[PDB]
Order: sequence, then C-alpha cells, then structure tokens
Amino acid sequence: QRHILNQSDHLRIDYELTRESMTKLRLVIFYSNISSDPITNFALLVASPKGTTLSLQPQSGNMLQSNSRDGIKQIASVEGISVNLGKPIKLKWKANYCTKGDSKEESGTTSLP
Repeated sequence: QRHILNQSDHLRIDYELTRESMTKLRLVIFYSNISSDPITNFALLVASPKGTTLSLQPQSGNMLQSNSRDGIKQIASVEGISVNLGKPIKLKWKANYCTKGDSKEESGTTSLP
C-alpha cells in the first residue's frame, strides 16, 4: 500500500496510490520526520508529468515534530491518457524545509509504479 517516494536522513516521503477511474490515479502523500529534531516550513513542489494533468491539494500542515510518522498528509491526483494506458509516469518533485540549524532541499524524479 505505502510506496516510498523518498527517504533521506531526516524525512521520509511515502504515499497510498489508488486508482479512482480509468484515467485518474489518486495519491495520498505522507510526510514522516525520522530525525530527533523538528522539521519546519515544509513544502513539496511538483511538475505536471509529460502526458497528464496534476491536481495538488494543500497539505495538512507544514510542521513535523521529532520522530513523527505521517505528521502531514497531502492529496494529489494524476489524470490523463498515460494512466489509461500503462505508460510509466515520472513525478519531478522538490521539497524545502528547515531543521537542525539548516535550510534543506531534497529533489528527485520518481517513476510511479
């Protein structure tokens, strides 16, 4: 059920991926703080994948307490031909946040399963 978008030294990003229609996937993204210091000012940015409309809802909050599992949730959907076909859809994403006297960034492009 939970797939791992990304796992750094501080933050795990994972998600539930259901299929809601023949053209639409629904992602329920979860953010986990796996470190001993709080994370603040968290935000995910995302690009529309190549053959698809991306719909992003606002996240539950922008703060994760130390060792907080799923302290923020954010719903996205992906809709279009690629999902209808079995075409691999790539999410280009970037996160920014603050922890440990530091302003951090994390980025990638992950092929959704």
